Amino acid sequence: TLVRPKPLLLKLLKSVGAQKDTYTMKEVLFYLGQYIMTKRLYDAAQQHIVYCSNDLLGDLFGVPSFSVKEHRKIYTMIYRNLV
Amino acid sequence: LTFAEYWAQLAS
Ligand SMILES: *CCn1nnc2c1-c1ccccc1-c1nnn(CC*)c1-c1ccccc1-2
Repeated sequence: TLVRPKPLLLKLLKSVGAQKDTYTMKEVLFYLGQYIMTKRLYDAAQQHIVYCSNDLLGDLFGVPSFSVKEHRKIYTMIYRNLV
Repeated sequence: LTFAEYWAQLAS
């Protein structure tokens, strides 16, 4: 069922409308998606690639980019930011 | 695909 973001991830999620301290992973992905879209962090030509250098997201995930297709690795990056 | 189409696969 539920996960507890650490403070900085929680700040990211709350920046795109999230209201809670705990979430399902699907809600986490949902708000993270809103974030990526609002900040236009994905490559306009190869839209699976997210560029997160010099963004809060990149600080959290510890990478300068990643591929949306790498589902398991994205979970790894999020789980670094769960209590 | 579009970003959102890739993201939806992830979300599902
Ligand atoms: C895993 C669910 N998810 N994650 N991010 C988005 C969604 C989503 C949730 C509920 C319905 C539809 C979506 C969805 N499907 N496609 N997209 C992107 C093209 C989304 C979506 C759109 C905008 C923000 C977040 C999601």
